[PDB]
Amino acid sequence: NDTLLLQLTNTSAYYMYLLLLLKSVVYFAIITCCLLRRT
Amino acid sequence: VHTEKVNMMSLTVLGLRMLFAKTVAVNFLLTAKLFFL
Amino acid sequence: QSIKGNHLVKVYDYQEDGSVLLTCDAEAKNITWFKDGKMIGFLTEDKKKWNLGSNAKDPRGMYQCKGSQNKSKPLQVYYRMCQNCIELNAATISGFLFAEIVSIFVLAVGVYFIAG
Amino acid sequence: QTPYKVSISGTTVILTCPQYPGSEILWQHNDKNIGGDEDDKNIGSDEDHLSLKEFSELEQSGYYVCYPRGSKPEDANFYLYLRARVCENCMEMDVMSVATIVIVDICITGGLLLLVYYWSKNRK
Amino acid sequence: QTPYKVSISGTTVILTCPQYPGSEILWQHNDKNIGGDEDDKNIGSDEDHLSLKEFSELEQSGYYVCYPRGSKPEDANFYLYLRARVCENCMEMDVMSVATIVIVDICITGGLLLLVYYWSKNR
Amino acid sequence: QIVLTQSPAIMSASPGEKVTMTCSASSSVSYMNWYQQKSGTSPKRWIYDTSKLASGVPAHFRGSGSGTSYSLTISGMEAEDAATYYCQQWSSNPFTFGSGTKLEIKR
Amino acid sequence: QIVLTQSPAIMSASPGEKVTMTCSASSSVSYMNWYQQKSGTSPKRWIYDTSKLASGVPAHFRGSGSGTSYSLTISGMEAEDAATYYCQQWSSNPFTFGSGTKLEIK
Amino acid sequence: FKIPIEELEDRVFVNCNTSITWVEGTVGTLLSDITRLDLGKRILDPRGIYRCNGTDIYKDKESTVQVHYRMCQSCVELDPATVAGIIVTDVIATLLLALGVFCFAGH
Amino acid sequence: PKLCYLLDGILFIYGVILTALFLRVKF
Amino acid sequence: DPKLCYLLDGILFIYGVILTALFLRVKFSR
Amino acid sequence: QVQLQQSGAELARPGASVKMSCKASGYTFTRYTMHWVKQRPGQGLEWIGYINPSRGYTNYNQKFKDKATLTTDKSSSTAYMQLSSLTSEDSAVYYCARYYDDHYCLDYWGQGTTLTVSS
Amino acid sequence: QVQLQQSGAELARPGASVKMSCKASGYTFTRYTMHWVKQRPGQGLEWIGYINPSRGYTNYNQKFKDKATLTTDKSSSTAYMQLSSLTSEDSAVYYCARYYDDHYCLDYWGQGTTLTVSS
Ligand SMILES: *[C@@H]1O[C@H](CO)[C@@H](O[C@@H]2O[C@H](CO)[C@@H](O[C@@H]3O[C@H](CO)[C@@H](O)[C@H](O)[C@@H]3O)[C@H](O)[C@H]2NC(C)=O)[C@H](O)[C@H]1NC(C)=O
Ligand SMILES: *[C@@H]1O[C@H](CO)[C@@H](O[C@@H]2O[C@H](CO)[C@@H](O)[C@H](O)[C@H]2NC(C)=O)[C@H](O)[C@H]1NC(C)=O
Ligand SMILES: CC(C)CCC[C@@H](C)[C@H]1CC[C@H]2[C@@H]3CC=C4C[C@@H](O)CC[C@]4(C)[C@H]3CC[C@]12C
Ligand SMILES: *[C@@H]1O[C@H](CO)[C@@H](O)[C@H](O)[C@H]1NC(C)=O
Repeated sequence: NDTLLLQLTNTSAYYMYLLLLLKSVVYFAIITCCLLRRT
Repeated sequence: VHTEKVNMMSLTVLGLRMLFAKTVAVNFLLTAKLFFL
Repeated sequence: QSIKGNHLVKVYDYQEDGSVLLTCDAEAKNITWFKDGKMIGFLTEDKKKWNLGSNAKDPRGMYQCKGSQNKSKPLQVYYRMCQNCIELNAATISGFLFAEIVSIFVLAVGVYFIAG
Repeated sequence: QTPYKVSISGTTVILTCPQYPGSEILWQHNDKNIGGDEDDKNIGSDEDHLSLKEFSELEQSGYYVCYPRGSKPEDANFYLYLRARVCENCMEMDVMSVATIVIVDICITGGLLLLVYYWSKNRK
Repeated sequence: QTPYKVSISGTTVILTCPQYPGSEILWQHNDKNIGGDEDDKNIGSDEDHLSLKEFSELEQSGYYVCYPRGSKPEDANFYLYLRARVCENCMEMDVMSVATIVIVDICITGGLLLLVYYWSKNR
Repeated sequence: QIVLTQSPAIMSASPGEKVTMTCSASSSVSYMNWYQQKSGTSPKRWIYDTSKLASGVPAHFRGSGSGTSYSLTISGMEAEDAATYYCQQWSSNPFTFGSGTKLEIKR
Repeated sequence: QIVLTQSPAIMSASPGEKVTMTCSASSSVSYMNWYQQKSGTSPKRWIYDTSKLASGVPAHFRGSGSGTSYSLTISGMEAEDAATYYCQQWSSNPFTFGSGTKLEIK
Repeated sequence: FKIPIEELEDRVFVNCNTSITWVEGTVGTLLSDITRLDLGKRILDPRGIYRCNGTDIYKDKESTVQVHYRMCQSCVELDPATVAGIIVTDVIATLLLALGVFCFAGH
Repeated sequence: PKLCYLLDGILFIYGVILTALFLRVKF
Repeated sequence: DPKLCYLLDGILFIYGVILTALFLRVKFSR
Repeated sequence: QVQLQQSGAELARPGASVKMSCKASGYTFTRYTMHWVKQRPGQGLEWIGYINPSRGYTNYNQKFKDKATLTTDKSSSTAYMQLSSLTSEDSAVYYCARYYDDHYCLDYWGQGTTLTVSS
Repeated sequence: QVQLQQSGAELARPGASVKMSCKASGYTFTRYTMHWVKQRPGQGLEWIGYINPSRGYTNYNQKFKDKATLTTDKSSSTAYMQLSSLTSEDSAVYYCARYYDDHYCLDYWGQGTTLTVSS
């Protein structure tokens, strides 16, 4: 029973952290573009 | 049979969390450099 | 699981290790497996439990065997052991929305403070 | 001919037998007539449908037959080996779902960030 | 007496037979003479090894004995009970290993940061 | 709509001989049942599943068959076999009976 | 390197007595086999596993023994038993043979 | 002889017709008597060598046994693409972090 | 376990806020 | 292995407490 | 075991409405179905249709459609057959039978009702 | 069953190289091993060595080491033993035998080859 809940929580955390990593990559691209604009 | 892939999933989740921490640090440093310019 | 029904295709058992196995009741030694009418290969005698992979990979489809004289009846296999599953509880949705709003607000503050 | 149509949302497996039109079809689970006249509201049969509510992986998983009334179960076109782990609202994240979630997330994030950037640039 | 040395690397089990140098060895699994008969592609008898590929818990498990050629297997009073679960790409990982790897990752990261800081402060 | 045609419509023979009855089907059915009905009464189950006997039928009744034509043999006729026999199958969608064979005892 | 010497080397007696040949080993062997060879012919399997007889050997032969000492008894000697018998063991590494005893009729 | 190692539920029992002397490996726990000296759970991976005598017909014939249980208590199915991508992206992230700290320090 | 994620999220927020405050005080 | 949770949590907690001590000592000094 | 009771001789007119019954007792009526057979004097048997006493699933063929309506009642565990728009060839004998799933046949029948129609 | 054929009288010189053969037929030659025995006129038997026809595992003793080499061939299912650096005491009879694992003995032999060496 605990294995099912562990797998469910692990999959949810995996997907959520993938989304957060995508958002952070988009923010990093915008920031580095704004930085290279001034150079 | 059950605890075989759950362990790999936990390992990759920890890897993604460490990767996210490093990415947060990188974005903070870049923004701090941009404000000091 | 049909006697005289020309089925001749039965699943051996469930995983017990993490993988499913098939079984054809053809009296011949070699058997010609078939999936939607396409040949997959013969089978040796050291093992009469031709597999389809792991049960976590969700094996599904029509499977039949041609042992000696004529192609048997198919066997629609359906496997979904909730491999990629996320629980849609109130706590999960609440945490997802909370993390999304927090990340958006932090990124917005970041892109607002860099004006200049 | 036409394969079965298994539909699982949560703790309810709805099997569908598209073949045998214009007849009363009956189901059979491991040489046992299910969904017929039994005092059990979990298993139901209506218009070539088999609604198994509160699906169990141990006792309610095996071979399922669908044969019209008056015919022997060994005369069906094929069988169905159903092995599924069900939940209460366990979703299924396939490729299209994660793809669309990712694309809408990145588009919303980019749009909101660009909006905030333009607003902060135009306010000063 | 020196015991056996089971080596499980993937879906292959390697069994070594000590206390019998020079003369060739012969394996027997549940009173069934197996080994270098060249009848199966998985089971293979090396100079002192026994490679069981695609191991099984119910079909290819149980008692194992090793005897030199010419000695009766009933004389050998040393048997091995091999009852092992095997799986593809199955590594034996624990909490200490991942703790050590994350600690060394943090250490290498800090070292690289300190090195690049000392290199950027001077130049 | 598998029409069941019984060719031997009118049968007359002496008691003690081996008489057989054929029921031909337009398509291959899975089984065949045989019902017996006398003059002025209701039919009754005589043979079901093409190989089994009912309760009260003597043991000399023996029919079998497969494919598209089924047979019913009599291992010795008595003063009771004078009746009408109908072959029936529900392997297809609708229920279908036979044309009926009239078996009378000669003398 | 277990040396299999046969102390009763020379044998000569009349047909019908009790013949008992011994084979001694330096170490404890698991079993012992006996081969028979006549003059000018090839040896042949006579007794294997120290208790079983081959196909064609009469039933009056009987081999036994254990530990480091094995023996072969001829329950009634005939006129054709005049041959040379060798005791062999492979429990150790080498396939050591016996010194061989000579049996002749009188 | 072959020492019968009886495997009950979630456990492994070493069974001999007499006292069982431990030699090496798992020490084991004595449940009731030396006849059924226990070793623990099969998931704990019981590994060890033990001796014991035989019976009335195996008085001189003694034997030892060595158990080895490779049960996957905590095993990790490594993927040929998951760990590789994780390591690649971690190296990329640490290189980007180094570049950022250099641009922040030296510029 | 969502407790780990809640704790690391509040730790991320706390660390970001405190580093911002430290850069403000230093500069 | 559900104990990696506390491992990363402790890493972040050590980082946060180090930063807290540093910021507080810098603000209270000078 | 199963004994089915049917009514006697029922009198009607060409074009009227008749409603005959089959009375079942001695078994679990809700678990087995009921088929209806027609036999004209001088001909064989013809299947009319069947009904499931569980939910009322009806089945007929193309010859008896729009002619006969089958109903079932659990308060008496009985079946009813209603006919309308009668003619000469409707005067026949109607039997009701129970179907056995494990035997794939009509194991028990009824004595039948004789329908006589005339002007 | 097993009949093994050996060559006749082979002539050599002191110090030359001889190569005798044992010809096996009538059974699964790759599944059973082949042992070689030497018998000098006036002495007993001496084991030379054996070879496994599966992969070629050879075994000899210290007295016959560096003197005789054993090879096996599956194209003819035969064995070959080559000797070199001969002397007086080498002139003897050489037999080949099949080993039975279930019987732990040399069940079948060959007629032997008489090796005569002289100056
Ligand atoms: C431990 O002790 C038990 C009980 O003394 C042994 O079980 C018994 O062992 C004897 C061995 O002679 C078995 O007798 C054999 O029976 C078979 C079949 O009838 C027969 O073909 C043989 O010739 C022999 O007489 C006996 O059946 C067996 N009893 C049971 C209930 O299994 C056991 O073998 C001992 N274990 C060890 C490792 O010594
Ligand atoms: C069998 O059990 C007995 C129990 O002691 C041991 O064998 C010998 O038994 C005699 C008693 O008659 C003792 O004096 C010896 O000391 C025992 N031998 C040893 C080596 O201790 C022994 O434990 C068992 N025999 C084996 C394992 O061969
Ligand atoms: C993923 C996260 C780290 C990116 C979001 C950016 C926000 C949270 C952070 C990143 C860099 C930060 C700023 C870095 C430097 C300074 C100068 C200091 O005198 C005041 C705070 C200030 C102005 C930071 C404010 C926040 C701030 C904009
Ligand atoms: C099928 O026949 C071939 C040819 O004899 C042989 O390999 C074997 O008997 C059967 N099996 C396979 C796998 O080929």
